[PDB]
Amino acid sequence: TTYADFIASGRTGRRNAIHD
Amino acid sequence: SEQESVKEFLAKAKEDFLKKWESPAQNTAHLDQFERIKTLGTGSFGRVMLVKHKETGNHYAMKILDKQKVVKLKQIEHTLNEKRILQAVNFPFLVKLEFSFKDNSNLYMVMEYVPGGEMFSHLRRIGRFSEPHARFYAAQIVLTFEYLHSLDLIYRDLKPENLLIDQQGYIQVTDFGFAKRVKGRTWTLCGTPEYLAPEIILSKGYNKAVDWWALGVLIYEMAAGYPPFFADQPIQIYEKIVSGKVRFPSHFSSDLKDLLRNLLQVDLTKRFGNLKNGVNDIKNHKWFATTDWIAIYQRKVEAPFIPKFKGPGDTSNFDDYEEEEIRVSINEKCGKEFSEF
Ligand SMILES: O=C(c1ccc(C(F)(F)F)cc1)[C@H]1CNC[C@@H]1c1ccc2c(=O)[nH]cnc2c1
Repeated sequence: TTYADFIASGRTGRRNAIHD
Repeated sequence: SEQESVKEFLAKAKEDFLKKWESPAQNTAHLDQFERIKTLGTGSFGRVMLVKHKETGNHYAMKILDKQKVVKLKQIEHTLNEKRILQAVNFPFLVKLEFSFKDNSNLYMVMEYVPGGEMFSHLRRIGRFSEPHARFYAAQIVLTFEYLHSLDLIYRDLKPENLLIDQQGYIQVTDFGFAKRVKGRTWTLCGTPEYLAPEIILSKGYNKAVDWWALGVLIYEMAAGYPPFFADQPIQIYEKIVSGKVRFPSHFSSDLKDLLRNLLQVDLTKRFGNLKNGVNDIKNHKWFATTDWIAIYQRKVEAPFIPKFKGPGDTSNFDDYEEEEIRVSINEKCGKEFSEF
């Protein structure tokens, strides 16, 4: 399931801002 | 004529904003006036701590930015934008900046403390919000972006990690580190990968339409429990974002999907929030038919949930972070770069 794929990914914790 | 009441409101709000924008508050407290209690979150060049103001006993959330780290990351002008805009704005769903000041080492922004914790925390734990629940929060973002955009501001970092829930269950928008006052277009690459609009990724000029794309991502993530474009690494995320394909959980109502198709619209000439009718194409969309905009603004609508409040100064709605002692160098760092702060 997409939910299961999300939960197993490395981006369910807090996501950092990016920039140049 | 609801439209004319809105214009009047926004006109006076701009008046108030400009006075403060042209004459920013500066140096309005000192570190020793606050007892530092506990870190509530972190970022690449600083942290936000719960503090208690000694003279009043009020708690606040103090963001402490290391000047040297800001410089090394090339965020000097962004940090100046942050403080100058936050001290000038006033809206029920915007966290207030109460004091700001700096010392040899750090910049300090002392803001309201929102004890309900981040939406991020609540959303990940519960999995996803029902549509009425997501719509309640979404409406507050719509009104907040209508406010900010009318002041020529682009917010540029909408996400659940930067929305707090207050004691009444309402949203407080935090993190103005990428906010910018700009008429016309701008080019910086900034935001958070899941939430970047295609035009930011493809290095085009862009404008406030990127915040409306980000609202599309936020509503999807609130209602699905995961974002519309995710992968293990940012480049994979960008490829999805620019592909022009999006798919919706089978439980999304057809009104929700129609609204999200129009927000997650790669074509700017077609993106809701960006057409002749402006924010009105969003306020009047079927998915928002149950929404009473004025009642929301007045905080008269009953919230979906009220965070547990154990008392003043309690932090149980926030994760624990490693603490580090604040050190103030005996030499001024980066004085010229941050002179107007
Ligand atoms: O802790 C945060 C934080 C910490 C450091 C930075 C920095 F990168 F240094 F600029 C930027 C943000 C933010 C990130 N999202 C929420 C977190 C936060 C957590 C609590 C409050 C609060 O209670 N009041 C105002 N802002 C708050 C902000």
